[PDB]
Amino acid sequence: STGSATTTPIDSLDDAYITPVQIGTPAQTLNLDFDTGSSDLWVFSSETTASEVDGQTIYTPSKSTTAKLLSGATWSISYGDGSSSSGDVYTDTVSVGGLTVTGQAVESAKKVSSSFTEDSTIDGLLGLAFSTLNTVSPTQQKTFFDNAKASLDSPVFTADLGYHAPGTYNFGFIDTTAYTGSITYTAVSTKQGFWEWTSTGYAVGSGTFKSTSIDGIADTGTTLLYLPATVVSAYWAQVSGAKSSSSVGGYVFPCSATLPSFTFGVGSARIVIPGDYIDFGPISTGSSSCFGGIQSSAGIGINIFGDVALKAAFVVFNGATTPTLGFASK
Repeated sequence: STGSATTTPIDSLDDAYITPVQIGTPAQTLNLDFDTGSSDLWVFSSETTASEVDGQTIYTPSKSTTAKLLSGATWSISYGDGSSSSGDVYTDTVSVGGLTVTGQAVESAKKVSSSFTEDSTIDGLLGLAFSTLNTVSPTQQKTFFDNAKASLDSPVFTADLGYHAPGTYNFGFIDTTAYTGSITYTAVSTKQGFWEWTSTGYAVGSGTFKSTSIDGIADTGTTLLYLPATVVSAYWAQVSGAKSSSSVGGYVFPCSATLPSFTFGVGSARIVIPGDYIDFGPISTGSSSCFGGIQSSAGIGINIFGDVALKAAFVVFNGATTPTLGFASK
């Protein structure tokens, strides 16, 4: 089997991407944030505290003939940005882009933090990291990908995120028309439950490539590119007037700037992030200070190849017995 679904930015900045997902019988379509940095499929639901719902589409298990309470199971998750959610668990039929999993754990939110409430466009998350990170207790549950894997034509999914445009998540096949050149594969460590890999270096604009190992995670659920302070300083030093602002929470730059590109290494291959991808616009409405899309990972504890990086590539998440990651230009 295979699946193919379009993923669409939630706003003009590509802050996140939503992908329609069918849950239950008859289908209830919710728009979920596919997150390769976590491993829970959770949804706004008929159980979510009413004051914490503001415009989201909810899953109502009582209206699904295939929903079953997973008795005694609870979940609770906290994300890197400080947001969180928790609740109980159903199993139900879940389909993405024509690919169906029966008995998928669908984590129903009883509580969500303010950041989720405030984002009316995101009806929940669909985790695509390794199932070892799943938070369901006392019986840990598998991700949609892990459940689908055996049925897939090939044990892979791909992320093809757009810059200010829709893109695609495919399951079970590699669309050879979706990228240019060849795909370069690189080793993954699953020790922390992430799609963790080591970039071979970077360049800023037309500058020389610096060969240096940068361990980080491929994380579709993180907006920006978070790299070591040395690398980030080298980037922003090439932008007149750029500075790190503790009051704003990172590097800012004059909105009048033209940003240089940023290149990262994948083995001997190179992925180029155009400068425009690094512009996250005014820090507040009407400001002439703009927020940067490359930020320091210092104090996160891990480097994160988030959407800013991933949307510059066609990315293969290879879930074979020995997982690997592939990157191609596009």
